[PDB]
Amino acid sequence: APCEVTVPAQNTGLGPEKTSFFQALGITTKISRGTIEILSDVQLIKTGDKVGASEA
Amino acid sequence: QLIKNGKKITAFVPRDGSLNYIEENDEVLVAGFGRKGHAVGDIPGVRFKVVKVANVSLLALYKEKKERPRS
Amino acid sequence: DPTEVKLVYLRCVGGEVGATSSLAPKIGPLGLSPKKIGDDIAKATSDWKGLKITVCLTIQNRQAAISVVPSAASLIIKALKEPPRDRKKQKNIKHSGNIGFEDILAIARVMRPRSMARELKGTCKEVLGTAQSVGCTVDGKHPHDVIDELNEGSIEVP
Amino acid sequence: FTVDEIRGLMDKKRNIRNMSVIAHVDHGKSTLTDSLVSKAGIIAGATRFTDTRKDEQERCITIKSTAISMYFEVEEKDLVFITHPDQREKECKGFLINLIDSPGHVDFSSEVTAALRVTDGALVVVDCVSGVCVQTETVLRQAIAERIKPILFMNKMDRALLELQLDAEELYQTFQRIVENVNVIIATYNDDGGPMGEVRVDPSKGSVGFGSGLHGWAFTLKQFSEMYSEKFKIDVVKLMNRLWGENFFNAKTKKWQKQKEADNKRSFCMYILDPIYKVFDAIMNYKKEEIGTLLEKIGVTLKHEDKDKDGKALLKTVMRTWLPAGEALLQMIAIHLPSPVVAQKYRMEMLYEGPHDDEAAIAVKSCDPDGPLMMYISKMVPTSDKGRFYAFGRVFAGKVATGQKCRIMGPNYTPGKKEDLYEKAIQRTILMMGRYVEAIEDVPSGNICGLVGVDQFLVKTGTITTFKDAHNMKVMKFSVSPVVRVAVEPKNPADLPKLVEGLKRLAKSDPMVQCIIEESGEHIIAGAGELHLEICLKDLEEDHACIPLKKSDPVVSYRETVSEESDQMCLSKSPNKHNRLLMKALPMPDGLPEDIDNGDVSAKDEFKARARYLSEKYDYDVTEARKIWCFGPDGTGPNFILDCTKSVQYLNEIKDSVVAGFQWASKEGILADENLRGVRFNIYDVTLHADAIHRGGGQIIPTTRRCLYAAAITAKPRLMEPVYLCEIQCPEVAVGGIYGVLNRRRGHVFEENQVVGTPMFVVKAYLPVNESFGFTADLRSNTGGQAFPQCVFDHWQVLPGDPSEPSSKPYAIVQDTRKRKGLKEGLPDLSQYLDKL
Repeated sequence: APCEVTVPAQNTGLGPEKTSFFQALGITTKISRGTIEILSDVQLIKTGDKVGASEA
Repeated sequence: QLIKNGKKITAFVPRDGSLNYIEENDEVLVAGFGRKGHAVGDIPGVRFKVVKVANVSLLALYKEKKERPRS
Repeated sequence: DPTEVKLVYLRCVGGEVGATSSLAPKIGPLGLSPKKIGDDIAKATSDWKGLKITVCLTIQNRQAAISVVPSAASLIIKALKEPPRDRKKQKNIKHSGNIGFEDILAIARVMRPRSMARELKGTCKEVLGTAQSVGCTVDGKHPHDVIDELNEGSIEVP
Repeated sequence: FTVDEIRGLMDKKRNIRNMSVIAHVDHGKSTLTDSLVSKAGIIAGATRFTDTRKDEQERCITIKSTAISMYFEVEEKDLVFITHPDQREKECKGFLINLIDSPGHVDFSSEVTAALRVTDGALVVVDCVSGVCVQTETVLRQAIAERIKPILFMNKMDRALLELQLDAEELYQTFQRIVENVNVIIATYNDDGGPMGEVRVDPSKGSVGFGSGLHGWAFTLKQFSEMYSEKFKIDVVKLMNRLWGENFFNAKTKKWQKQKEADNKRSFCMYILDPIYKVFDAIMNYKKEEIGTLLEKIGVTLKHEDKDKDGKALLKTVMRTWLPAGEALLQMIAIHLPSPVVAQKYRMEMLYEGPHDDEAAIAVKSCDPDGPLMMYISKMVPTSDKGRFYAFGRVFAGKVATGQKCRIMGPNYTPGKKEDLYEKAIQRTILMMGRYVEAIEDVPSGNICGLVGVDQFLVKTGTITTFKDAHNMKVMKFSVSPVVRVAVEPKNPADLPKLVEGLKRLAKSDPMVQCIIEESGEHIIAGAGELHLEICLKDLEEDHACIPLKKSDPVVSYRETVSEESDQMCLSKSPNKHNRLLMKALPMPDGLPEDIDNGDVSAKDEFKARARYLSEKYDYDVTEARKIWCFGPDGTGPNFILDCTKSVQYLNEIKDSVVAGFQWASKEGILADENLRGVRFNIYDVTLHADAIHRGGGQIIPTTRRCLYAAAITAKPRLMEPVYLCEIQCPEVAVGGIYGVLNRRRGHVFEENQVVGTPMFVVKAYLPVNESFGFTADLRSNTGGQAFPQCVFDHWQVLPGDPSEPSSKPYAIVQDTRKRKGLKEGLPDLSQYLDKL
């Protein structure tokens, strides 16, 4: 990771899909009327930390 | 085929159109032709009448006064 | 907050247009524009010249859908053919290959919207000409090295 | 608590909740409902009637339909929390909760939907390890359509803790994924969320509870916040959000923490799951010392001659004495739960086919028991009084008279329609408790009621209304098609009356229960599921028919066609041999038979007027079109007499005997007997025996049969097989598996269209009937079972199949049908049929 990867709390705005995939590495995500939303600005990944294939 | 005896009878369907009202595997009332047995008139071996299909009567159904219970 | 709405959206494939509960879904109803109407408008430009797998840019301006067929040079050649069995026997097969079109292909080369890393017409003539599987150039001519000797349209459009 | 008490609590409508359990098999529908029943203590109370139809219990097997009511009282402080509707104050502490009878039964269940459709509430069981589970989604999609507010319990927590060894933090991510994976279904199908307001089952509303259903075993978030509220001086309302686990517990600073930073001890671990883990660890390791201290800190009361035995036995008693499985379930039911008073207001559009502005519709909103009786049936269910069929019903509009004269409206009841409306009195109105009957004088809206003898005029789908202007009953959507069909015939041929009587009994008993007679004298019994059909098949054998039953196929329904030009010059002779008829057979240009069936091609149709349609559009020679004789079989049929003979003087006499032989021949197909597919037969030349004494119908009816038979064989004879439209519903990744199956079955796709297109696919496809068993299994193996099929009866399509050649694709069918009919095992040939001029 060259930089602190951050995810912005807003709709993505995706189908009734894989909420589980985000929540697996615990991006805290909910659905807010049927569009998948990110529930809070979180740093997934911190400088020099190896990006998992699932998170990539 | 009567319920008491399993005996096979041929019975006539008196008043109009009537086989259309009979429908195979329906419960039918068998009554006789008022002849002390003896086959009708010019009708071979039909000692009997039908008076009802599905408990309503044939008679009511032709005039149209009544309508057949579903099944 | 939408202000002015100049929005660009891409959709492929025009047989006639469709209309049978099909189409975008997704893009066309929260773009306010319609569902049913947008392909009826799309017929006009994919109607007479070109029924054969479009590539259509729909551009939304408030509730207006502008079906431009992105100067879809492929369709232009295919439609330049010996042409208009519409349907109910296109069915042999849409690859009907024996059509001359010298300077109507030239207009198709202009339409390819300036972009071609060109030098205009000299270069652009070669690129669409070679792209022919269907047309095989000019009536009595094959195609490949005929192209290099194109003494025609060069100055006219620059 | 007697009968009189129950009646008082019915009037009670704001404190009623009519509900269902929604779950996967084997995810503990049975265990939670047993846990509820044990703890019911007023009106149940000893592990009651979860799995009532034997082998239901033995298999554990939630087949199927009955029976629970619960009473529990409400916490004075807890009453205040209770949200819903027009300042009641959801009045007086006691709440009746009526739990109905969910089939686990992933089939999308006409029985499942029947329970659901009334269905003010739902309890959703999803298991922690196997989380969402298509099986929950399927029942939930239907529930959420029917406006179905769910409340989730994540079950089998102990499997995670004991077996898996379950990572405290790891268990939170599984909780988060799974709850939100329920919100996949809820969020999209809320019909509109926001006027359905955020149905939103998450965890800080603590509408989600945590799962020891085997160990009963109940996880309240509300329960936790109430214990900790007086300890941290903290705000019960505040604490719900703060135990909602970006809830950072920084003990050092005392810090309420939105803070995952510095290494961040989640609230749902720290204070909640950590004491729970400690009870499990300290007990299952026989640490008699540590057990003592843990029990005392949280106050663990040691309960009777049960002190005996160490770890697992101690685990059940201790977890039960802490944590109220019934109580946790019940709190969530009481507090957020579906009001019928609240509930019916929203649901109105769904329920009423008529008038939303109608007087009856307005009464259902308000739950006015002074209203026109509005009854949704529901089912007729399961009585060991198999001498009839006791109706499961709900009151939504006016009370429930013993014996009110009630107009019994069968499902397609339009009120200007005299059609099957039966006005008869209801003998008894009944509490269904669930294998027992209690007789009650009055049914208030919004209560669950049993009706007797609605049975005979209740084959299925009912609405009962004193309302002449009322307003049937949107039942229909029970479908997810009953296409899994087997023909049932008795081993006993004397047994036949008991069978037929039993078909009426099944059809009352089961609203998935479709019983129809095939054309090839077979009684078809049809289930949503292969498994639901197995269940029905057992019920007929054991109970309703008491029969001795043979279960075969479906044997299917053959039709016979003619492809080309009659080579021959086909000539018959009478048994008096003077009688000769000369005949050709033709096709059948393919749009035209379809037109006759449609029925654009009217056989009562004035021949000259309808000749024009046959001639101009159809390519009909104009004269032949006028000259149709006969449509045959039964003469509305797609097969023709064309009278190419116009001056065989004789003709006028002979026309009736020709028409008769045509009808016979057409039913009577020479190949397989074997009706009559799109053949035109053209009458040649006819040569007269002078005497019309010896133009018998006895002579001529055979000439026409023989010659038609001769014409059809030169005729290059062919068969037909039927093919069906299949609407198969997929969350997009699943579409691939549909196609894989169709390939095996040789068919044909249709079209593919998507609703709001992250929105489920509907894939439309051609499947031939004989290959289409086991559809539900094969689709589901590939999908991996997202695969939900629906299938018609679309189509009769022609095979290029020549039966005269025992090439054996068409003629195999032919040979089998002939042999049953007894019915000379081949013979097809023109030697029999032709008298050489």
